[PDB]
Amino acid sequence: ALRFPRFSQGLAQDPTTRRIWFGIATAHDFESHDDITEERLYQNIFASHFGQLAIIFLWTSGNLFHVAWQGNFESWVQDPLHVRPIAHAIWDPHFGQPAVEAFTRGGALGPVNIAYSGVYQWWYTIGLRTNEDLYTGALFLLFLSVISLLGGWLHLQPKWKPSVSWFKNAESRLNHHLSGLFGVSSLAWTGHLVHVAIPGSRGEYVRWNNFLDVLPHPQGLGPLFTGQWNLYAQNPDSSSHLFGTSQGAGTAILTLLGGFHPQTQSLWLTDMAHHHLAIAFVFLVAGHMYRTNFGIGHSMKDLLEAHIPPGGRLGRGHKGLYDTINNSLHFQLGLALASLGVITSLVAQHMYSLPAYAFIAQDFTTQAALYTHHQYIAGFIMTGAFAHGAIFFIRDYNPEQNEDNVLARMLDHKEAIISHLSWASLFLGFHTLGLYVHNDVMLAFGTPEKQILIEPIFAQWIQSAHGKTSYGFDVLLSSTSGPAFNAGRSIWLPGWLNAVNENSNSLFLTIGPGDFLVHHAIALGLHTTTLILVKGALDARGSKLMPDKKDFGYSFPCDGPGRGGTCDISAWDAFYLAVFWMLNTIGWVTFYWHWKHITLWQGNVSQFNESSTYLMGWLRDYLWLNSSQLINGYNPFGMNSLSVWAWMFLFGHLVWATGFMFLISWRGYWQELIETLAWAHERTPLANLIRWRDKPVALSIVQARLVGLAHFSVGYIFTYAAFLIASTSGKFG
Amino acid sequence: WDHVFLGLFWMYNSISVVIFHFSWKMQSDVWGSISDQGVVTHITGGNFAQSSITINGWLRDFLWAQASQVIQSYGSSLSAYG
Amino acid sequence: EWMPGQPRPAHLDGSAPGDFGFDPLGLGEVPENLERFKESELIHCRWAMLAVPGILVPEALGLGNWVKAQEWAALPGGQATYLGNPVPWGNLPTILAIEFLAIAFVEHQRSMEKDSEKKKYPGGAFDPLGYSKDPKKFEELKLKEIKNGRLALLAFVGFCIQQSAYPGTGPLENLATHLADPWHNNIGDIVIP
Amino acid sequence: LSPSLVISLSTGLSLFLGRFVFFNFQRENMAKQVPEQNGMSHFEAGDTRAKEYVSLLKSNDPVGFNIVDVLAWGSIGHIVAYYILATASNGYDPSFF
Amino acid sequence: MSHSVKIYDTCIGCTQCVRACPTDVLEMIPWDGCKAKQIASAPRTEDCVGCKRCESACPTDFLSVRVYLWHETTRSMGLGY
Amino acid sequence: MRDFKTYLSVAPVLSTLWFGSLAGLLIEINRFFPDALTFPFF
Amino acid sequence: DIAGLTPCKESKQFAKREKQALKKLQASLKLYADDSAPALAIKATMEKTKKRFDNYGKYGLLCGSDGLPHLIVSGDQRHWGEFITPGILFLYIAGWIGWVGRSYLIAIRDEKKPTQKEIIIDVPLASSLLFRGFSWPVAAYRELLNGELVDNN
Ligand code: CLA
Ligand code: CLA
Ligand code: CLA
Ligand SMILES: CC1=C[C@H](O)CC(C)(C)[C@H]1/C=C/C(C)=C/C=C/C(C)=C/C=C/C=C(C)/C=C/C=C(C)/C=C/C1=C(C)C[C@H](O)CC1(C)C
Ligand SMILES: CC1=C(/C=C/C(C)=C/C=C/C(C)=C/C=C/C=C(C)/C=C/C=C(C)/C=C/C2=C(C)CCCC2(C)C)C(C)(C)CCC1
Ligand SMILES: CC1=C(/C=C/C(C)=C/C=C/C(C)=C/C=C/C=C(C)/C=C/C=C(C)/C=C/C2=C(C)CCCC2(C)C)C(C)(C)CCC1
Ligand code: SF4
Ligand code: SF4
Repeated sequence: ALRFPRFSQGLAQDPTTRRIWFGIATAHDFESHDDITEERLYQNIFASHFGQLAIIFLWTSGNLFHVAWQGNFESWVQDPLHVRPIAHAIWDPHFGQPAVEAFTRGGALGPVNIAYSGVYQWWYTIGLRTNEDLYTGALFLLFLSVISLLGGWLHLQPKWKPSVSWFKNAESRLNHHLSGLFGVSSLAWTGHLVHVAIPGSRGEYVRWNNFLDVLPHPQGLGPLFTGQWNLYAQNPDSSSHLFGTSQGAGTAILTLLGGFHPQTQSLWLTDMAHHHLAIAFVFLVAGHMYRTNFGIGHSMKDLLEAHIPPGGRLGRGHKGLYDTINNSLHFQLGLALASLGVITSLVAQHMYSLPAYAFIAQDFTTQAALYTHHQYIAGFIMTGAFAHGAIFFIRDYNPEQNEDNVLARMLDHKEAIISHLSWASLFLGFHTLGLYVHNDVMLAFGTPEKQILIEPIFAQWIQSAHGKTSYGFDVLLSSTSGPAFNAGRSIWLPGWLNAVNENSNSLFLTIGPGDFLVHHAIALGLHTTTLILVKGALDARGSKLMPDKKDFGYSFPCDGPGRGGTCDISAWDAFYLAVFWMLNTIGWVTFYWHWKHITLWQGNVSQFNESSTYLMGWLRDYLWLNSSQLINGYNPFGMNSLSVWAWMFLFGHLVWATGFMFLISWRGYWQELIETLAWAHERTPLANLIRWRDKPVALSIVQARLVGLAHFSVGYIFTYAAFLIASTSGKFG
Repeated sequence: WDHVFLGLFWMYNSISVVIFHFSWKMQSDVWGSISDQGVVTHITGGNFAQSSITINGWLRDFLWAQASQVIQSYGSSLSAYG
Repeated sequence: EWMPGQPRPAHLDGSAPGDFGFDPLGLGEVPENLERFKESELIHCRWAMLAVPGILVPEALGLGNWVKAQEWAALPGGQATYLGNPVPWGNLPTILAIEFLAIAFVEHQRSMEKDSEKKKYPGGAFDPLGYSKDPKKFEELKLKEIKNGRLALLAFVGFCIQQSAYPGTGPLENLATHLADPWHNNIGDIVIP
Repeated sequence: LSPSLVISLSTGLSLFLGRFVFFNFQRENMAKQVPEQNGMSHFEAGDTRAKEYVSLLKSNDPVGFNIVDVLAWGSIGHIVAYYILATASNGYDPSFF
Repeated sequence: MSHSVKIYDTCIGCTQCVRACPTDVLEMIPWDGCKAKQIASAPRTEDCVGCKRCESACPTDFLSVRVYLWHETTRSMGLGY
Repeated sequence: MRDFKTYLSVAPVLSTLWFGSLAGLLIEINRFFPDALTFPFF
Repeated sequence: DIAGLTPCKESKQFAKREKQALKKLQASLKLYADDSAPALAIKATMEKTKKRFDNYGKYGLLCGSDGLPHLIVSGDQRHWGEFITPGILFLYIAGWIGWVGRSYLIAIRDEKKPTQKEIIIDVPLASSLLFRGFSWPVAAYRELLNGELVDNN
């Protein structure tokens, strides 16, 4: 094209300002560009992936460098408690003198920010001890970023441009990624733990200098090649072991003993080494499954063809599904995002209950920030998975090649799926809201004993099945005579039971009726968001109101006011509506997590157990009570270090409320206002000299929906982050 | 009609700000109690002059501070208000 | 017919040995599927026929039962016993290795044959007494084999269920318990505790 | 145990099973399973690096046992042998019952 | 560089699509596939704004006139300035 | 009278009568059997 | 003692909650003469509270550590009256309502203007069909068996 954007001829000749907008949100959607082919699209995807890797490495290098240059890692290593981590220094010319006073924390000589990302504990656990290690790591990550950028440039040149069939070689890619990207990387991390991190935890400094001279075991690799692997699990670290020193240390490398370290309240490093070694073995085995140039292996196409149930209860089964899943990039993107979101929720739910880094369980603000961050990330990623599934249905789905498949039969019975999801969401919402309102009314009338409190008997039984003994159930892993208890009695059961039955950590917290109600509200949110996203995906190709939606693309505003009105009829609008429900669900999850943990850390779990059963308790004892120090960050009497969190709190409230006008007020009013504004500028003396090149127009309907959603999400995230960090930092527990 | 629908929100906003101003100003500078000696003690102690100039002051000293009488009304005769 | 007064399924016509028209779920609609089911059923019944004396006789001779004979592999360094005598090479790795080596290559030649009748009834070296020479007696023996094998499968279900109900004891002990006073100790006590 | 004896025995048994017992079934399954994209094989679709090495898979064995099968069945044997050795060394694990 | 207005053969012959057009995009041409012996046509889609009044008056089961929004000009964005 | 009975058969009037009768029944039940959390008759 | 819950009739915290409620009610009662209507209302409220606490204790409810009764919905036969019996009663009543509505919709389905029978309910037919939901489980089971419950479109 002759004008920005150059990838779209239709947008380039636009005389209005929306072109400037629309060249931004369509820049990375290569499939909608002008004069594109398949191989060019694949090569652009490859180059953008290399770029993204480069920015990830550069961001990590910047984190390491700023911690090394402005942080207090060396003084934090000596005293992991009673020392606050420092992320980076603060240089603000707008700062007043009391701002410089209140923000001078740690051993720093100026204003600093207190790191709540947990990178200090992670780097301390894995062997980094001094600032020169952080400088070397930052240099290595910068070199990796440069290498990835060079590779992205190289693989776009005509000599090194890959063919489209190379990208479609799914068997070799999956084999290499399972064996090399998963197995070999986990084996290398096992080697790092065994050679460096585990000796570092015992007071031995192992670097590239003494790399080849320090034996990880007294017996070397002999117990690895001649059998008798148990010689690597002879004497583990004692219960009186102190992290980072040789007092109470052992010489074991790979052990299977459950529970946490007594001092750090985190998992044993030898446990992690054995875990990553076993995972490396499993992935290296699994990476020899599919066929390659060597004749042996599986063909996933025939794997999908063969799995047809006789009787036709699944139609033609998975016939032809390999071609659709291999040819469609949006199918792969949706599956990748769904799996990534599921394991991100797994990461969030497993780091708080089974902490992985030394002295991170005591850092409550770090744990809260990490959990909230990864849960919001997982929610956004799952929403994107469903959105890209809808995109695949609109763009890449081929009905002729998918007849009587397990994929077409979803569209065959989409009404049943949508209606049953609607029933589940309606039932959950009706009964959960009714129970909550019942409890609020009963306690308002001075009768808290008339509440409906349902004990989560199922989840309590599951906790007893995992070894908890606070409910009286004599079941597996809690009864001393069970075969499950007897089989694993000698290996890991004592430590695991000691960690579970300890009522100070987050491992299998005691739950009550409030947990039941909030978990059912969580189920309501999940079911409703799934309902919206599944309805959008399955009605993306068309419905009775708009049978030809597939001809109108993924994102279009409406179909006019005819047929009763057709606002928000596209699948993009279904995604936009479901983002609100995802935000509400993650808000409920993080509210529950933060309140339960902030009552446990104070040793006042009775407040949560008695106040979480009604919504006024949530409003008063959680939102109103814990925001005193947050809103008192600055007052007429002065300010303190929580003033930044108060300012970000109000900033989030403001930008959350600003999206309400991109969401409520619509386009015609603003266009008719802009017409009068243009008339005023064209008729104002000394101002007709200055004229616009692009004609001012109102924001597009889809554009305004996106802008309002962005303001809404920014307000949600910033407000809750400010409240969470201020509440957990004004009192640490 | 949509212009009326939009202006309803702005009338709501304007009247809400007006009534918040009235409530805080009369609670801080007019309403209160008279002692037998002759001194006057107001409900909010005359904090409108120094706190209402900031949005944080409205959030803390007006919304958060005075909502304690409506969130703690459970179990009493004012629980219908909660 | 298995269930009098009930119509026969269309897949079964009564020509097969033991074809009593019992297929409520309609598993054998496809003819080659039905042939595979016939072969698999015959193998299951023959294994249970070898099982039932192999469970009853060691219990009757006072060597334990069919659950005691597997206790030694649970113990560390356990020693297997035959007729009260310990086999010198009877350790779990050696026993499992010889079982995998010899149970394979005897289940492999069985899959080499493609004739369905030979897959079910191979003959040859497996019929040394010439009982399959006369066709009428051949079908009669087919029906007898089918009926005794279904009885053996039911007996093995009884074995497993009685072991689950009464852990760590023998089926003949359960029979003696029933014969002690049949009106008081039976399935009723476990069906209503 | 003796690592050499166990490793040699397990590798020999696995190679024997691959050569004699489970050879025809495996050959038939690789005959039926060939990776194809868009109805054609990976190499003929335009991928120059997906060509099957017919020189490496050509063998003078009467049944066609080639080096790749040797590597796979030896991997099975070594894995089984090391499992046996590591389990026999440990005098624990589901033993209390 | 205009909205794409398409006429399909399911058109009855009612001129309501033409009468509902505020920019004179559609017209009625002779035909033989219906009783009315006429069908709609869109020769002036360069002046189409996209208001979709034409397909808000089409009485068929689904619309015989379809307006697909496309590249937008000064006369397609309804700009008097 | 037929028109008035038709008006009494319309949706809001009939709904009001039905829901008023139901609310009265529930209120009288709650007066005579107050503070019911379980079903203790069996 | 399911899930570590003491029975409400043997719970100290339950009696403590009753004591706080009675103390607050007596503090409210002290403002009025005993022969007045507000005093009689307060005394009736106190008697109702005492009866409620006694009934909750005698019903077999399990009280938690906070002194409030906790319902058990796992299906335990000691607590079938908390969820299962009221659940069966609710399912019966809801099936009654749904069956009556479905019968009314089916009856007015084949008319000239069926919608006129929805905005204006035909009361005699509705009252005729009201008691047909008394035997709703039998009718629904038979209709499912005869393939009349579902429509194959
Ligand atoms: C064995 C060699 C090998 C290796 C190492 C890789 C590696 C890679 N390839 Mg693959 N690839 C291979 C063979 C290989 N490939 C072959 C033979 C082909 C052709 C058939 C391809 C075709 C191919 C394509 C077409 C593309 C890739 C892509 C990628 C990159 C993925 C992005 C990423 O970094 O993942 C990072 C992920 C991990 C290291 C592991 C997974 C993470 C799990 C899910 C999380 C759990 C881990 C753990 C908890 C982490 C803790 C975090 C810490 C902070 C505590 C990665 C560099 C992309 C690319 O190159 O981008 C530049 C891409 O577009 N590959
Ligand atoms: C916080 C307020 C709120 C509430 C309560 C709801 C409620 C609901 N949403 Mg909505 N929604 C909201 C905000 C809200 N939404 C926002 C901000 C958005 C973003 C635009 C959406 C977008 C949205 C989508 C995209 C979808 C829903 C759907 C639903 C339903 C979910 C299932 C369920 O929970 O039903 C339980 C029902 C209730 C909680 C509401 C009724 C409240 C009580 C029970 C009323 C009983 C009446 C009472 C006697 C009063 C009498 C009235 C009068 C006489 C005075 C439900 C009707 C989903 C759906 O339709 O599911 C079927 C769905 O598809 N919502
Ligand atoms: C006549 C009775 C009636 C019956 C039998 C059904 C039946 C059904 N409904 Mg429908 N529905 C009705 C009325 C009815 N509905 C009404 C009035 C509305 C408007 C609020 C809806 C809206 C609706 C929704 C939004 C959903 C269903 C769903 C369902 C299914 C699951 C059950 C459930 O979710 O209930 C939930 C019921 C309602 C939300 C409450 C309204 C029902 C009232 C209490 C009764 C109506 C009775 C009528 C006015 C009485 C007249 C009597 C006559 C003598 C004149 C089920 C097939 C779900 C689904 O499709 O999944 C399969 C679901 O998602 N229904
Ligand atoms: C083929 C051939 C060929 C060539 O040519 C020739 C010859 C060699 C001759 C041939 C062979 C043959 C043979 C080997 C046979 C065998 C058989 C058997 C063993 C059977 C079983 C069979 C078996 C059977 C029936 C079984 C049955 C069972 C039962 C009743 C049981 C019972 C019981 C009792 C009492 C008690 C307990 O508590 C319970 C129970 C346990 C329940
Ligand atoms: C739209 C669409 C799409 C997408 C979709 C999605 C997004 C989905 C998601 C999904 C998901 C998101 C899913 C999930 C799932 C899950 C699961 C499936 C789970 C499982 C689990 C398990 C199985 C477990 C088990 C166990 C337990 C219980 C415990 C113990 C242990 C064990 C392991 C045993 C696509 C593209 C495809 C296509 C087109 C359409
Ligand atoms: C010539 C011939 C012959 C001979 C042959 C032979 C003698 C062979 C051998 C062969 C072999 C002798 C093979 C081997 C293989 C192996 C492999 C291929 C590998 C495996 C392994 C793996 C893969 C891994 C391992 C590991 C490690 C690294 C450590 C840790 C653990 C594990 C185990 C994982 C005869 C005379 C017969 C005849 C004529 C011809
Ligand atoms: S396009 Fe619409 S209005 Fe015009 S003739 Fe066809 S149906 Fe009638
Ligand atoms: S969208 Fe409007 S301007 Fe365009 S053809 Fe239809 S009626 Fe005419």
